[PDB]
Amino acid sequence: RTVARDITLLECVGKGRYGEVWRGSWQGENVAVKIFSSRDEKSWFRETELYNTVMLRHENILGFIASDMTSRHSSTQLWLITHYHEMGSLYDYLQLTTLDTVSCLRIVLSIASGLAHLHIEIFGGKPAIAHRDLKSKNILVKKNGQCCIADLGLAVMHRVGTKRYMAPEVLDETIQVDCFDSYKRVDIWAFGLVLWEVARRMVSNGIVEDYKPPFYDVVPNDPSFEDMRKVVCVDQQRPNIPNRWFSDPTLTSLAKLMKECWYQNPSARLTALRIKKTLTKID
Ligand SMILES: COc1cc(-c2cncc(-c3ccc(C4CCN(C)CC4)cc3)c2C)cc(OC)c1OC
Ligand SMILES: COc1cc(-c2cncc(-c3ccc(C4CCN(C)CC4)cc3)c2C)cc(OC)c1OC
Ligand SMILES: COc1cc(-c2cncc(-c3ccc(C4CCN(C)CC4)cc3)c2C)cc(OC)c1OC
Repeated sequence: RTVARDITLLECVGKGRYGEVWRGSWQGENVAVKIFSSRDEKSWFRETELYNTVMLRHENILGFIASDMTSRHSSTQLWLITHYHEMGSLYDYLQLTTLDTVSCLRIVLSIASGLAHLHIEIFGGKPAIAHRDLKSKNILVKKNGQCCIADLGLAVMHRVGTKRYMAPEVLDETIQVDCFDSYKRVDIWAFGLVLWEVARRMVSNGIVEDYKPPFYDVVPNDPSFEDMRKVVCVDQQRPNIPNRWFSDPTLTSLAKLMKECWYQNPSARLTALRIKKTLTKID
């Protein structure tokens, strides 16, 4: 039989230290192709090892298609091929868009749903998985208004995370590294930051905040590990909740939720399943 492997690369939709992401075509359908830098080969190996262990399938997890290694004259080429989401990243989308109550809740509940799916061990099933680099650039927006979580290159089953989103126990190096629940609690911290980024863009009473990344007001661009440790660990700062949120029942509830993802004590933080339940009871 014919195995039509050929993917056509059409347009570059992202370039970084990781490598590049392209919109490609396979058999008349868009696919996303991540081409890894030599610098980041371990991320390809880790995501490939995870998908060889468990074929995750969930509407809020970026859909796997293929992992390809191709021998070149003097190098190895590494591609990850996934579903393509033409609306792009949540980071991209929030710059560009304000939200209403329904669209804000649908975004955050879809992220919580993908995250709880990663975190839960299913017997018969899947191992429990922590993401370890959750952020708005690692979330894609789908046409149906839900999101999906991308990039399992740092994931752990039972490179460091983006410093802006690191939990206090990562920055102060107290994290219990032999305890898998520690990694779930680091993802919950990061989720709370994402929830804050999104909520800012939800309109209430004709008011909205401009898009800003977490801690925009207290650290530089490309903040150092020390910059983040001083804010998060030493001073114990948390993102600002604007007064205008307290006139809106949805934003009032989301402010409480994000506070319960940001406790200094990792074991006090809400679980992804508890976050889901709370979000289903808002509005
Ligand atoms: C090698 O590389 C790539 C291959 C493909 C691809 C193209 N046509 C057909 C296939 C196919 C799938 C599944 C079977 C099954 C059929 C049932 N039987 C009991 C076991 C075997 C056979 C063939 C594939 C996998 C796409 C790629 O990119 C999207 C590839 O490159 C990454
Ligand atoms: C990698 O990705 C894609 C692959 C394909 C594709 C191409 N040829 C053959 C297959 C296939 C056929 C049959 C079996 C099964 C069915 C019965 N079972 C009991 C055992 C064997 C598995 C696989 C597929 C899935 C299509 C895709 O899109 C339409 C793909 O996505 C881009
Ligand atoms: C985060 O991580 C990964 C993401 C993706 C991915 C999947 N669908 C779509 C995209 C995308 C498409 C289009 C735009 C822009 C371009 C045009 N316009 C200016 C606005 C929209 C942005 C982004 C991406 C980047 C794939 C990945 O792997 C294959 C990723 O790595 C795991």
